[PDB]
Amino acid sequence: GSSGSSGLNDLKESSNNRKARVLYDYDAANSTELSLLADEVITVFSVVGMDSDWLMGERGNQKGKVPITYLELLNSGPSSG
Repeated sequence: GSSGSSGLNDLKESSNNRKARVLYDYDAANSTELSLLADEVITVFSVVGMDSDWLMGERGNQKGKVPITYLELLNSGPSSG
């Protein structure tokens, strides 16, 4: 249980997070942590207080701490066309 909670009725997709590809399938030990798979890119973002070796990953309508050592921040810009 406790897999989400509805608040208000508003549609606004305004967020600026980072994206990285997983190098190996990780297994979260606790709730705070999230499970990661191999060859999968998720939304990573740093949160106040959080650690440097851990980012905020969002997968399966869930959020937790993800090990940067397992994530490879894909540093690549778009292709102006």
